[PDB]
Order: sequence, then C-alpha cells, then structure tokens
Amino acid sequence: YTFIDYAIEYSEKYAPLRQKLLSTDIGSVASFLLSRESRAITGQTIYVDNGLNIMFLPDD
Amino acid sequence: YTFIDYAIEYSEKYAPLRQKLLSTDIGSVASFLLSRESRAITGQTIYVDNGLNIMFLPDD
Amino acid sequence: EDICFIAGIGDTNGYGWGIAKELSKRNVKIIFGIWPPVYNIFMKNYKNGKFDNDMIIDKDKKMNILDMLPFDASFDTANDIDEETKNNKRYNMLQNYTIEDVANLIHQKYGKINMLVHSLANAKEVQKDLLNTSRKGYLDALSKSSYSLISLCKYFVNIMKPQSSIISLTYHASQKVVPGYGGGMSSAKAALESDTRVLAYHLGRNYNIRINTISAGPLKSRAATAINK
Amino acid sequence: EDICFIAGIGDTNGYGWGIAKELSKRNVKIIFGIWPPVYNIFMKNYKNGKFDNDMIIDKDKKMNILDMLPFDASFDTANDIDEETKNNKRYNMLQNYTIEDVANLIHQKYGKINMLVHSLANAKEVQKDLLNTSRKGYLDALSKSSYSLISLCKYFVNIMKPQSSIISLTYHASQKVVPGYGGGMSSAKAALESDTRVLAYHLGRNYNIRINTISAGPLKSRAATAINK
Ligand SMILES: NC(=O)c1ccc[n+]([C@@H]2O[C@H](COP(=O)([O-])OP(=O)(O)OC[C@H]3O[C@@H](n4cnc5c(N)ncnc54)[C@H](O)[C@@H]3O)[C@@H](O)[C@H]2O)c1
Ligand SMILES: NC(=O)c1ccc[n+]([C@@H]2O[C@H](COP(=O)([O-])OP(=O)(O)OC[C@H]3O[C@@H](n4cnc5c(N)ncnc54)[C@H](O)[C@@H]3O)[C@@H](O)[C@H]2O)c1
Ligand SMILES: Oc1ccccc1Nc1ccc(Cl)cc1Cl
Ligand SMILES: Oc1ccccc1Nc1ccc(Cl)cc1Cl
Repeated sequence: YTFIDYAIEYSEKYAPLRQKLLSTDIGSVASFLLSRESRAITGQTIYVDNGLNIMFLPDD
Repeated sequence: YTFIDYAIEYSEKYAPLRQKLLSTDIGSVASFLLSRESRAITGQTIYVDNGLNIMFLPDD
Repeated sequence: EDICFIAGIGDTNGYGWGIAKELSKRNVKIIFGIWPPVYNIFMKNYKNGKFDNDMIIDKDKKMNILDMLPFDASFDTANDIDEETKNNKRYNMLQNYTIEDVANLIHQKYGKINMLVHSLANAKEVQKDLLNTSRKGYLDALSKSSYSLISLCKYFVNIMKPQSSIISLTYHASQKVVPGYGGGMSSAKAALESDTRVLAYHLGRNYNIRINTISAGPLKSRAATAINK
Repeated sequence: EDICFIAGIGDTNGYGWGIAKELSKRNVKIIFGIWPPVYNIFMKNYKNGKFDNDMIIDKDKKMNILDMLPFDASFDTANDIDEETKNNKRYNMLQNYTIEDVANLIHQKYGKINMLVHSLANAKEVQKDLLNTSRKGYLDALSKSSYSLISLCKYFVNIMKPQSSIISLTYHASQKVVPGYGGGMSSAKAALESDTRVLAYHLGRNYNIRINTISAGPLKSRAATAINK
C-alpha cells in the first residue's frame, strides 16, 4: 500500500519515540537552525525522525 | 603550550566559521535540545564546533 | 526584520508548510516559491479561503505570508528556458520564474533576506529501482533535487545579509538502503548531504553564512504518495 | 515550572556554566551539582560575590540558581563510598553526595524535574597516551566519564516527568584521532556516544524521555588545561 504508508507504519512501531511525526516537528528544528541561536552549527545533517535512524534490529 | 591552545588556534583558523567558540554557543544549542522544541530528536550526536568536523584537509 | 524564502510548496500537507507555520510563531516574514504548474491552482485555493484554517498559528496568530511567486528550480537564468516550456500553457502567463529572476524580484520588492529554505525534490523515474533508472531520469533527479540547492545559494547569496542561514531536507535513504526509494532520489540526497558540507565551507569562509540539512522521518505528503512501491 | 540539574560545574570557565546561563534566559530553575573537592572553593567565591559579573545575562537578567549541592558521579549509592574518601578532608563535612542521594534529595525539596545535564569527565592518566594508559587509569576514565551518565539516568528517571530531556558533552576525538587526548578519554567518549543511542531506545520506549549528546569544539576550561600535551 504505497511506499510512504509502510515507512510511516514502521517508524511509529520501531522508533525509540512512539509518537506521530508532525510537519511542525521538523518545522521547529528548522526554525532553530535558521535562527542565530545555532550560530556554531554548519554543514551538518540533523536527524528529526523520532530517532528511527539509530535502530539496527527491530523488536518484532 | 598544552593541547588546548593548539586545538583552539586550529579551530579558529580552519573551521568553516572563523569566530571564537563561546560556552554560550553550546549553551543555546543545549537549551534547544532540552526544550520541547526538539521533541523529535533523540539518540543523536549534535556537533557544535563551527563546523570544523566536516574538514579533512586544512587550507594552507 | 527577518525574511525567509521557502523554495518548494504546492500545498499545506508537506514540510514547507510546517516550516512556514513554525517560523511565523517567531514573526518571520514568509515568501513562498511555487512551482509554475501548480501556482494558479494554489492561488485559487488560497483566494477561496481553502487554507485559512491551516494558517492559524495556535496562539490566535495568523500566518504572515509576505508574497507567493512562481518558481522553477530547474532554470538558473532567463536564457536557460527551452521552447517546449516557453510555450507551455502554464508557463505562458508567467515571467520571472527562474532562480536568478526571483532573487532579483525579491531583492527589488523587499530588499535583502536572511533565511532560505530548500524544500523541493523531483524525480521522473522515482518508481523504478536504481538499476532500471535511465541516464535521463537519474540526471533529472539530481538536477531538480541536488544542483538546485547550489544554484539557489549562488544567486541568493547576493541578496542575503551576513550570518544568514540556509537549510534543506534530506532522507536517510542516502546512507542506508531503503527499497522503493528509486529513480536516483537516494543518489541525489547523498549528493545533497555532501554538497551541504562543501557549501558550508565556501559560504562560511566567504560570506559568514551557514547551511545545514535536516534528515526528516516519514510524512504523508503529496509527493510522498507519488512513490509507488 | 522547568527545573534543570547540571552535573559538573566547578567554576564559570566551563561548558556547564554557559549552559546554565543560557537556560536562565528561558527562565528555567537551575540546580548545580558540584564535585566535593572544589565545593567549598566554589561556594566561597560565590558568596564573596566573585561570580556576580558572570551571572549577568546581558538583558539585566540575573542568573537564578535554585540550589548548589555536593555531588560525586563516581558513587552510585552511599555504601559505594570507600572509607578513605569518606573521611577525606574535603568530604568529611558533606553528605548525600552520591548519585542516588542527590536524586532523592532533589525529589524531596522540589519534586520531579524535567531537564538533566551531564557536564563532567575525569581521567587520572589523561597525560599519557592510550598505549601507555594502565588498566586502572582506563577503567577510571570510563567509570567517571561514561558510566556516570548511565547511572544518573537510572536514578533520575524516577524523578523525571514524561517528555523530559537529557544531554551530555562529547568530543570528536571519539571518531577521529587527536593525539594528546589520552588516558582513555577518547575511549570514554566513544562509549558515551554509543550509550546515548542505546539509552535513547530504553528511555524513549519506557519513559518517553529523550537523550542526546553535544559534540563541542575547543574551550579553554579548567579541565582542558589539564591535558598536558
Ligand atoms: N515527506 C517525507 O516523508 C520526507 C522525508 C525526508 C525528506 N523529505 C524532503 O522534504 C522535502 C519536501 O518534500 P515533501 O515530501 O514535504 O513534499 P512536498 O510535495 O510538499 O514538496 C516538494 C515540492 O517541490 C516542488 N517541485 C517539483 N519540481 C520543482 C521545480 N522544478 N521547481 C520548484 N519546485 C518544484 C513541488 O511543487 C512540491 O511542492 C523534499 O526535499 C523531500 O525530499 C521528505
Ligand atoms: N573544553 C573543551 O574543549 C571540551 C570539548 C568537547 C567536550 N567537552 C566536554 O565538556 C564537559 C565539561 O568539561 P569542561 O571542558 O567545560 O570542563 P570543566 O572542567 O568545567 O567541567 C568538568 C567538571 O566535572 C567535575 N568532575 C570531575 N570528576 C567528577 C566527579 N567524579 N563527579 C562529579 N563532577 C566531577 C569537575 O568539577 C568539573 O567542573 C566534559 O564532559 C568534556 O568532556 C569539553
Ligand atoms: O524524500 C522523500 C522521502 C519519503 C517520502 C517522500 C519523499 N519526497 C519525494 C519523493 C519522490 C519525489 Cl518525485 C518527490 C518528493 Cl518531494
Ligand atoms: O573532553 C575534552 C575535550 C577537549 C578538551 C578538554 C576536555 N575535557 C576533559 C579532559 C580530560 C579530563 Cl581528565 C577531564 C575533562 Cl572535563
């Protein structure tokens, strides 16, 4: 049932943080990176994915 | 003249952003990571080093 | 006096919108870059109040959209546009939609900005797996999704203040294999992440500007449903 | 009512202080955890108004410190402290400084908190390079610099509200080699960074709590000068 539905169901079941990923979650981080609050950060890839990227082997 | 002075001097000369790195520079980023603004970020290693880590070969 | 230009919006169901919403909370003026093909439809829904609820910033605030302009990331300058599009029913009633053109337009109307958001991605053969992607599709994916970031920086750095910030959106498919993310999109994201580092070097040293990329998790957006696998 | 416990502050020249200062801008109550060896020196200089300058948050804001407690990250519970340090000059007049004791202590006076900062590191043989570090010096570096994070979490998780956040400080020497960073400190950081991920899984799944680590650049702190190389 389409690539995106699988990825999302998977993310919500295996990600360390079991919550819905809202566009505003990415928005708040974008907001921070665009502000002067993050003056010492550049050239980085920041992960805003409820931490799914740290997982190797799933529980189920 | 100790490791620290070399590291500081090296950073200020070769990092993508040439400016002194302040404890408050890390402070504001820490502040962001501790607030609900970053609810979707966990298990990450965030670099706050004026981007020095992205360099391989120094300039001069 | 913060102004942010968001390159890549067609609706309120993607990341560009969520970013715009959050930026408004902080009182930053927003300028949308809308892809010509959906520009008029977008203006229609905007004018008919179809987005009104989506513009309410929780705290009784209203999203402050400074402007909305047709924008196609596949054209750098005016003389880069071919006949086929120059005669397209959509691009006809439009002008000044190339990267250099919108930067000049923005600079002229509002002056310098200090925030840029690259939130666009496109790939003709995104449905095919890497092995079956043609040279044409692969390059079209990297042209629209990767190079577009470099071109944006090259032209907008002239209308940006020192200490401005830039971000783009990427996906973990660039580092680990996720089947279904084809058409050269994983390749383009891998390039976008590498270029972010390189640009950080050039933009940081020469203009004191920062650039980062956000690797986001899944989100049910229009272009997300487009991926068939 | 945001409450933060900052573990690892011996003066105003380190990161623990810059963090404290920045948190104050957002009006969060700060609780300092001072290492007993320098607890009296800190309290003294504080009372004698030798830090008043440093407590200025520019905007007339005065740094608001909720409390200052003695704390030693090498001891999990009271019966973990050895007779020697128990009777040491600097420890004799103090109490409830182990990890379990400070958690219980903070819980009684202020209840549950929602922010925890791990800002400490220590290594006896930091002057020697890895090859020449003894088993004892190595395990000491990890015990103080890495496990202390896991321990803080284990005890403070009971006094933390859901959706709380935890951070620590790491250095790039864990991923790429920087000679001079010895005594197993590079080892300690590699461990800490890996443990951040694992703890992120356990804390996120069971307590819906987050944990990240900041990899900072060079700062001429007291402990940074210790690295004689
Ligand atoms: N949705 C996700 O699950 C997800 C995950 C990780 C990263 N991303 C990234 O987020 C970004 C935004 O995507 P989204 O998924 O929110 O979808 P989206 O569909 O809202 O945004 C993509 C936009 O690109 C525009 N576009 C296509 N060709 C263009 C061109 N030539 N010129 C200018 N605009 C053009 C489209 O109109 C569209 O609005 C993308 O870069 C994507 O790779 C998304
Ligand atoms: N200064 C840098 O260049 C640098 C760079 C990257 C990461 N870091 C990290 O920043 C953190 C703070 O270091 P800093 O460099 O600001 O130095 P700092 O010397 O101010 O902080 C370390 C603190 O830990 C305390 N300490 C030592 N043993 C302890 C114990 N058993 N129990 C509790 N406290 C103990 C000390 O009193 C000291 O205040 C460290 O974790 C360090 O690894 C520092
Ligand atoms: O980058 C993505 C990752 C997961 C789900 C959706 C996207 N976005 C995307 C895909 C394919 C195409 Cl052609 C365009 C876009 Cl914006
Ligand atoms: O972790 C670091 C990286 C670069 C410079 C200084 C530090 N900090 C540090 C070193 C050694 C010891 Cl024993 C204690 C500390 Cl806090």
